[PDB]
Amino acid sequence: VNQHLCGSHLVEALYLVCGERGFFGTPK
Amino acid sequence: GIVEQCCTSICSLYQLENYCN
Repeated sequence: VNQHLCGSHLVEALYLVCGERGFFGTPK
Repeated sequence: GIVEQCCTSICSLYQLENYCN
């Protein structure tokens, strides 16, 4: 099993845990 | 930062959660 979040696994993961709050700023 | 913490090393949920907003 591979524990590192790279690329779109790191992205797909932020989308999950951030929820409505999101990340990469908010517009606005 | 994140890529280092979560891709080069391994990051706990709460590490990962602090790059949100």
